[PDB]
Amino acid sequence: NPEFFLYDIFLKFCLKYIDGEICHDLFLLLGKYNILPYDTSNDSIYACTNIKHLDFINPFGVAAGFDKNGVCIDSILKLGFSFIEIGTITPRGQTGNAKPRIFRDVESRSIINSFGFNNMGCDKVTENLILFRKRQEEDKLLSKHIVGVSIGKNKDTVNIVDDLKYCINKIGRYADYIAINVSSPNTPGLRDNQEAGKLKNIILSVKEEIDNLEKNNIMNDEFLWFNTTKKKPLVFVKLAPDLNQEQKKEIADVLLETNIDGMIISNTTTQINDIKSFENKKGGVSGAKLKDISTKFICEMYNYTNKQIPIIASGGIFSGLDALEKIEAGASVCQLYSCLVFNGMKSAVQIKRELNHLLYQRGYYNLKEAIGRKH
Ligand SMILES: Cc1cc2nc3c(=O)[nH]c(=O)nc-3n(C[C@H](O)[C@H](O)[C@H](O)COP(=O)(O)O)c2cc1C
Ligand SMILES: Cc1cc(Nc2ccc3ccccc3c2)[n+]2[nH]c[nH+]c2n1
Ligand SMILES: O=C(O)c1cc(=O)[nH]c(=O)[nH]1
Repeated sequence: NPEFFLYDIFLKFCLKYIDGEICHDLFLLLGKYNILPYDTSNDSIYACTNIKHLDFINPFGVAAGFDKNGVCIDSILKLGFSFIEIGTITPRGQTGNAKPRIFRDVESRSIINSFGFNNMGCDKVTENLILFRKRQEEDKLLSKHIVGVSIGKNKDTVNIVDDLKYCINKIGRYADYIAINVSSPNTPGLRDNQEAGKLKNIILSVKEEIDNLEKNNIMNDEFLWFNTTKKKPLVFVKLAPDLNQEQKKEIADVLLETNIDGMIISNTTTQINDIKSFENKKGGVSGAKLKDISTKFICEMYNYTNKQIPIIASGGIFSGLDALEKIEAGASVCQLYSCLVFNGMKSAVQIKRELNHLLYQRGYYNLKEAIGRKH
């Protein structure tokens, strides 16, 4: 397969010599120009999955922070992913923290970043997503692919809820689901919104603004929800792994009380302090070193919520084996980020095949039968 082969060489070269932020922006640009490879294969019917009435053609998507501004949605999806989470976006554009702000360690397959929500802002990203949605209805390869939107707050915003409401009113119509980001480590005081009291008020406000989209509209649903589901976006919350047991219990109760549609487990961590090349660096850590921590977090929340809240897995997923660990722990779907950095354009094709072979040799009829089996 020549196209993937050439890109693997170029990506390995880029890893060794070129700055990480430069690399990421380079490949986003190549995707914008539509010169990345395609995965046009039919996905196994036995690896499809869902979160409530939200259907995924396969269980692998791209996590938030990868295409922050929705400039590259088509090409990333056509690598073989069933969905992508754009953002995190904020109402106003931000430059983020000072460069350099992302570093990679190849041997440990780990990353550390201190971006601080650099993004073009809700208005510009909304225009980008609208353009995608128009392209989607004329491209055979984009049908049934899901696009979620991660939302957060500007660095100097004091009322997070005011920022979340603004983003929902601008972009909610074009999103299949909304991810509430209260777990970034690179914006001071954001994670404090995971406290049960603050979190509950945030979720209810978010759900209220989404419900208010449908009200005061004269068109049929088919023209209000310009997304993939043609329904109002589901609501997820992304949690950080840096919490004590009691905090995790209180959060679990809030999710059940508010009837949230799902939880993303998890964001980056600050606990990792054994990566030599990162010892002087600032930010949250991604990649392999995060896998075990995040998989445990999945098991815990699956228990604390009594299996009632669907889970989106994020953290150190590189192989089909890694994916099955997340699924057997309680996850319904998996998100990749670091895998794309170190494995390149073949990440989706490769990991989908590995998971299919593993579901068979493990004696599963389909993916859904494996959800939560470890417990
Ligand atoms: C450079 C970078 C930027 C990220 N930006 C976001 C973001 O904007 N919003 C978010 O919810 N998570 C963000 N993340 C976290 C990832 O979405 C993901 O949850 C985390 O990296 C763990 O996945 P992984 O181990 O497969 O990389 C970012 C991660 C990295 C490395
Ligand atoms: C070599 C490399 C790539 C990369 N980012 C990638 C990888 C894969 C992509 C596929 C499609 C579109 C954009 C992509 C961006 N990063 N990121 C942070 N360091 C780093 N190093
Ligand atoms: O924008 C960032 O710096 C960022 C956000 C986030 O949610 N997670 C992360 O690791 N970095």
